[PDB]
Amino acid sequence: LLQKYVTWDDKSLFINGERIMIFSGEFHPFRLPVKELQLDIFQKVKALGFNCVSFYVDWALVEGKPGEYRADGIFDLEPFFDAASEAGIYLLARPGPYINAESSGGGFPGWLQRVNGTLRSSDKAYLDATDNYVSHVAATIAKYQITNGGPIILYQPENEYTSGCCGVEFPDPVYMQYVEDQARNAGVVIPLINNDASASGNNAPGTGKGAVDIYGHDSYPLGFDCANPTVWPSGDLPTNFRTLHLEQSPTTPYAIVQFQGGSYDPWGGPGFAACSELLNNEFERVFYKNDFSFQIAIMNLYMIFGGTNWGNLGYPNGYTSYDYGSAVTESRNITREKYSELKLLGNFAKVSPGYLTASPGNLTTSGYADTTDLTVTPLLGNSTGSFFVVRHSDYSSEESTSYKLRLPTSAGSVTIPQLGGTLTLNGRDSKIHVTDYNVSGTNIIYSTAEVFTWKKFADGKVLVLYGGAGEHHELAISTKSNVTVIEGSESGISSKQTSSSVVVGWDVSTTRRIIQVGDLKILLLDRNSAYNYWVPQLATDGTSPGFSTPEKVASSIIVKAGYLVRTAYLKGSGLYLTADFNATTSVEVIGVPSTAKNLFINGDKTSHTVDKNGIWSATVDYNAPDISLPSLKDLDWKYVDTLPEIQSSYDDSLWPAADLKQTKNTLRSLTTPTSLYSSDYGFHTGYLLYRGHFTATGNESTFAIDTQGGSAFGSSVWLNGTYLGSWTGLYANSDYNATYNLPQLQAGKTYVITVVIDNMGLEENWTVGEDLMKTPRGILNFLLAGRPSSAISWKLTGNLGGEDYEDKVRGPLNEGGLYAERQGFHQPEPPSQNWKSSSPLEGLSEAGIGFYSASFDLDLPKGWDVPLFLNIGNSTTPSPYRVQVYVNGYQYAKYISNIGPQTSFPVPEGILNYRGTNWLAVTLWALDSAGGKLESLELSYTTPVLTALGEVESVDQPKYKKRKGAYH
Ligand SMILES: *[C@@H]1O[C@H](CO)[C@@H](O[C@@H]2O[C@H](CO)[C@@H](O[C@@H]3O[C@H](CO[C@H]4O[C@H](CO[C@H]5O[C@H](CO)[C@@H](O)[C@H](O)[C@@H]5O[C@H]5O[C@H](CO)[C@@H](O)[C@H](O)[C@@H]5O)[C@@H](O)[C@H](O[C@H]5O[C@H](CO)[C@@H](O)[C@H](O)[C@@H]5O)[C@@H]4O)[C@@H](O)[C@H](O[C@H]4O[C@H](CO)[C@@H](O)[C@H](O)[C@@H]4O[C@H]4O[C@H](CO)[C@@H](O)[C@H](O)[C@@H]4O[C@H]4O[C@H](CO)[C@@H](O)[C@H](O)[C@@H]4O)[C@@H]3O)[C@H](O)[C@H]2NC(C)=O)[C@H](O)[C@H]1NC(C)=O
Ligand SMILES: *[C@@H]1O[C@H](CO)[C@@H](O[C@@H]2O[C@H](CO)[C@@H](O[C@@H]3O[C@H](CO[C@H]4O[C@H](CO)[C@@H](O)[C@H](O[C@H]5O[C@H](CO)[C@@H](O)[C@H](O)[C@@H]5O)[C@@H]4O)[C@@H](O)[C@H](O[C@H]4O[C@H](CO)[C@@H](O)[C@H](O)[C@@H]4O[C@H]4O[C@H](CO)[C@@H](O)[C@H](O)[C@@H]4O[C@H]4O[C@H](CO)[C@@H](O)[C@H](O)[C@@H]4O)[C@@H]3O)[C@H](O)[C@H]2NC(C)=O)[C@H](O)[C@H]1NC(C)=O
Ligand SMILES: *[C@@H]1O[C@H](CO)[C@@H](O[C@@H]2O[C@H](CO)[C@@H](O[C@@H]3O[C@H](CO)[C@@H](O)[C@H](O[C@H]4O[C@H](CO)[C@@H](O)[C@H](O)[C@@H]4O[C@H]4O[C@H](CO)[C@@H](O)[C@H](O)[C@@H]4O[C@H]4O[C@H](CO)[C@@H](O)[C@H](O)[C@@H]4O)[C@@H]3O)[C@H](O)[C@H]2NC(C)=O)[C@H](O)[C@H]1NC(C)=O
Ligand SMILES: OC[C@H]1O[C@@H](O[C@@H]2[C@H](O)[C@@H](O)[C@H](O[C@H]3[C@H](O)[C@@H](O)[C@@H](O)O[C@@H]3CO)O[C@@H]2CO)[C@H](O)[C@@H](O)[C@H]1O
Ligand SMILES: *[C@@H]1O[C@H](CO)[C@@H](O)[C@H](O)[C@H]1NC(C)=O
Ligand SMILES: *[C@@H]1O[C@H](CO)[C@@H](O)[C@H](O)[C@H]1NC(C)=O
Ligand SMILES: *[C@@H]1O[C@H](CO)[C@@H](O)[C@H](O)[C@H]1NC(C)=O
Ligand SMILES: *[C@@H]1O[C@H](CO)[C@@H](O)[C@H](O)[C@H]1NC(C)=O
Ligand SMILES: *[C@@H]1O[C@H](CO)[C@@H](O)[C@H](O)[C@H]1NC(C)=O
Ligand SMILES: *[C@@H]1O[C@H](CO)[C@@H](O)[C@H](O)[C@H]1NC(C)=O
Repeated sequence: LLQKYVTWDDKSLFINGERIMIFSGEFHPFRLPVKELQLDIFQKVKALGFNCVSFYVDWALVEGKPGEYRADGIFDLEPFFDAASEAGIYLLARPGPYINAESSGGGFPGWLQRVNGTLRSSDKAYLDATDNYVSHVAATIAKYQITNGGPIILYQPENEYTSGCCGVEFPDPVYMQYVEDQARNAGVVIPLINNDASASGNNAPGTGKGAVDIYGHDSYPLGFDCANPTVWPSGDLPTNFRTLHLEQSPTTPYAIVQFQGGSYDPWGGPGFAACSELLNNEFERVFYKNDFSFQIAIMNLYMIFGGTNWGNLGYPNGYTSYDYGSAVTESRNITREKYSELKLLGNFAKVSPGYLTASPGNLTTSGYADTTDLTVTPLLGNSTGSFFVVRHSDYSSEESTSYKLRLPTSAGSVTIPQLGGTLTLNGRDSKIHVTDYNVSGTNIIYSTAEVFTWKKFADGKVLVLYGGAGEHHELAISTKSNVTVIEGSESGISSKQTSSSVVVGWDVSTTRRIIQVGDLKILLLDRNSAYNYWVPQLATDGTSPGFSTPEKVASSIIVKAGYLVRTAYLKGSGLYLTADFNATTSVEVIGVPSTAKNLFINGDKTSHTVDKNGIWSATVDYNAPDISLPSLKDLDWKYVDTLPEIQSSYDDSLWPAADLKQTKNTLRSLTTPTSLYSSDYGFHTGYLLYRGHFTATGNESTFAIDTQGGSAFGSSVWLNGTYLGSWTGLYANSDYNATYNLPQLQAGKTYVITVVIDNMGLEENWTVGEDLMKTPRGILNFLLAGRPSSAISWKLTGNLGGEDYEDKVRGPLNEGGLYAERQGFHQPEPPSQNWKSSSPLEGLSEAGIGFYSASFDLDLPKGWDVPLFLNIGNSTTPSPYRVQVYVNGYQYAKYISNIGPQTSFPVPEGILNYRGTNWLAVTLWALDSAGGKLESLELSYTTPVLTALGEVESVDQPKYKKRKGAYH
């Protein structure tokens, strides 16, 4: 419509007039705020065979103060976009304004709790509130569209606009049309795509006002039961997605904008390791090939890399880690087998244009395979090839199943295997068998083994096939030439030549075989060996791979290596590879250009040999250096009391008064004389402190109080210095009604009730009209028994300044309301020389909150990517306590001893300074009259990786500076 660079038809997108299958991964820049590591992820995604990344922008992080848009430094989208371009990865931009995303407010800033109108509706107050954010974020996106030479090809307005309640005329076409117009008015001309939470047809082309350009929906078919990772429940495998697609949006390519790539894990859950097991390689091969059986043309995996909910950006139900059990782990490693398996499918899609021009049929339990225990879904082409997706009919089956195929080809129907034996499907696996597969003019009549990749080089053609262990396979090629085995044993390889073809049968082996048929070389691999192959694009003009255009795909090389191959480029007589290694690694290059004489790996000339088939070989030795990490318990820990409020000398006269007679919160009307909702006073994040002043009569007995912080929150209450008690918290409770006995009080004396409340984050707003994001935080109800409720005059604080937030570098969410946070002591070089010496391992002897500070040095070597972890012990059932850890001012750990499950906290290079000084600030809150302490506190690492990554620059780490506006 509005530009010629990205168009579509009923089958696929076109980019500059060429069909492409968009295979994408979800990656959120605000969860990895280090620009060099963003590039690392993009390159790891490109190495899967993927061509796109989908991202959210978090409004809450970039407009913490209403009217002040700030997407600078660590929140700057421009280096993220340049890193996508450099990696050769297109982008799907999803700026919301509502994003959900397991984030605080679902993206909405806390100040939306004061908006007089329904969130995500036509109400003018809501739409006005979004205008400054969208005109800024969409203008930045506009500048980096493909129409302006950037990477961004598609735009998503809103997020899962799918269910309404409570008087909203859902779906509101005026609402969606306004949201789409905002983006258009900011210069966005690329196609708009939506993400219906289920396949319900909302906003599809043809629905009139508020229709998007391309209809997308989401799917998490296997669910989120991470505690039972081997259980695949009955009927969870979708079978009707093409049927629903033809009914709801037949004119647009079939698109799943969020397909399950992992799972969330709540406070108290089984842990993200368990989620990786549920959504593992078996899940991918069965569920993702099933999506291929519907001829999906835009597929985005949520998440490909999850990262971290640092600095309180997460929603209340989640904890610090957002690992998500995804293909790329929270610590950026690609060890999980699901990565290597996904790489096989991504590379298959990258070289198979006939996939998008075929004609999909219904699944069948007969006609293609000779057992009803198997299901085959055909994608049939006239001359462009056909595809046959095979799985067990009972998709959860772990049975080993023998079968024969009867397939249609351009040379007629064929019963496979022709030369004898049977095919095998071992349990939770699925195959894409191919017929009339075009390898640059050479016709593969059929292959039962799956295609990984193929290329045409100057000196011939190469095709790479694989199968699982124990399987027999067969292929046929249209040709007059015979077959010869050119590498590996001739055993288990049977052949037959006809007048117009050669048939070849083979058993899968751990040892590679290479056969040759005319100018085609065919590598015959087992799955586990195929995991070690890579297909980098080969740059001749520079060093960057470029986007996956048909030309740059065709000129790729095949590299057998280990952990990672990032790039390849040719320059003069040098073949340059960039790669990473986690072990001593044999490197083989196939398709070396004729002009190349020398092999360089990561800048360094590397000796190579050339075997009889023209394959260059080399070795990269892995010899890890001594990684020396300091013992955190032995540091020079300085302590300060971070709850001075409970001492009688404390003067709170500069605190904001909690004296508002009316709330601006439309969701929940006041049940106290004044509002004690934190967001009414601009406080949306971290720990909240309330102080209630009263004069005693002498007859007081009890104080009852309803506190609300969200799932797994806690609160503690003191009367002057006297500890009344705590709600220690449960995932099940987002609020709690406590009743405390007071000590005997003195007539006419003044007292202060101090209340500490853990704000776990603001709720999401999934159902339009329910306004759940407005769920307040703080005190809902109180009663000083026998006294009118107006007896207590309340003051409060959250982060210092509230919406006039102090740390513009680290963003509006990072810090909360504790004394030591308000003073800025969590930053590098706090004024701690004369503070008491005490360690968090010594801890507290009564209920309270202590603040601990120490520095340490790292001297880790260059050229090594070393994932570092911060560990808090939990070997025995603990007393109830809560811990935050700030690393160079960035909150990178939130720990609740009694709820869990996280004890291991990754912290990226860039936040940590690998050749320099680092600062740890630790708050320790004992919700127990006997106090508490850490069992252990350790810094650890996992496998160092010899890496091609450039220098990781430290992010801005503003040091401590005295604050004018503090209560002091
Ligand atoms: C450097 O980077 C590298 C990446 O570039 C990285 O390599 C990767 O490492 C990861 C692990 O970190 C690998 O992923 C695991 O792979 C395991 C091995 O299975 C795979 O490989 C075999 C063939 O290879 C083997 O055999 C040779 C010897 O012949 C050895 O050289 C190999 O080391 C390997 O041997 C191991 O496994 C044997 C048993 O299989 C053992 O006898 C032996 O002692 C070794 O432990 C294939 O046959 C496998 O295919 C079969 O199984 C898969 C998966 O189940 C099926 O899908 C397939 O159809 C075949 O049947 C397979 O490819 C896996 O065992 C391991 O599996 C599990 O963990 C994941 C979670 O991570 C789960 O999804 C999965 O369900 C499995 O869960 C079990 O294990 C975990 C504990 O780890 C439990 O939580 C869970 O409860 C469950 O345990 C229970 O069930 C099991 C039943 O059999 C059994 O363990 C117990 O009975 C138990 O009760 C996982 O997938 C990855 O493949 C590597 N990738 C590459 C490219 O190499 C390397 O680590 C990095 N290095 C460093 C130093 O950092
Ligand atoms: C790629 O990225 C991944 C994400 O970043 C990353 O995975 C994370 O890795 C860290 C570090 O390894 C994990 O933290 C550790 O978890 C250990 C417990 O989990 C284990 O328990 C089960 C074993 O049956 C399994 O569930 C689990 O395996 C599963 O998960 C694997 C992924 O990790 C997966 O591959 C498997 O297939 C499977 O699904 C796993 O085995 C935990 O033990 C460990 O804590 C110890 O180590 C810390 C660091 O040194 C110490 O500070 C800490 O105190 C613990 O050490 C002490 O306790 C141990 C108890 O046995 C002893 O072994 C130690 O020697 C030590 O002993 C002292 O203390 C004892 C009391 O505790 C006492 O008894 C002793 O006398 C002594 O005083 C740590 O928490 C994290 O969970 C992973 N995160 C996720 C999301 O998976 C992965 O590693 C990356 N890979 C690479 C190569 O980079
Ligand atoms: C340090 O080590 C200590 C000692 O081991 C660790 O302490 C243990 O920590 C466990 C995790 O917090 C804790 O188990 C939990 O205990 C409560 C008991 O009431 C229970 O609610 C928990 O189970 C639910 O919640 C978790 C998530 O927090 C879910 O993963 C789980 O499936 C359960 O979910 C159900 O309840 C939720 C409400 O909270 C619902 O949202 C959810 O949908 C689901 O609801 C269905 O089932 C309910 C009935 O079960 C029903 O009411 C509802 O209608 C639905 O049908 C979990 O068992 C241990 O008790 C605790 N042990 C000790 C000795 O203290 C500590 O965590 C470790 N610390 C660290 C840092 O790792
Ligand atoms: O990363 C998590 C992922 O969750 C996805 O939603 C999940 C299911 O797809 C969705 O059908 C289900 O819908 C729930 C809703 O989440 C709850 O608010 C509940 O009260 O009402 C609905 C019941 O049908 O929610 C699942 C998550 O638990 C999101 O679509 C996706 O964007 C992610 O957030
Ligand atoms: C193929 O599509 C539908 C799936 O809804 C199936 O029920 C039917 O047998 C086939 N369609 C027709 C028109 O026969
Ligand atoms: C096979 O691919 C070549 C490009 O290498 C193309 O010109 C030819 O038309 C293709 N043939 C078919 C039948 O798709
Ligand atoms: C093809 O190769 C086979 C097995 O190596 C051989 O026996 C046969 O004679 C060859 N075909 C022709 C036509 O020569
Ligand atoms: C309680 O604290 C206040 C000031 O915070 C102080 O003035 C008052 O005297 C204290 N009450 C008692 C009984 O000591
Ligand atoms: C919102 O203000 C409108 C007037 O603009 C008024 O009708 C309504 O009572 C107000 N409600 C709340 C909860 O603020
Ligand atoms: C606390 O009491 C209030 C007011 O009666 C009630 O509505 C709320 O549900 C209670 N909270 C819990 C967690 O039961």
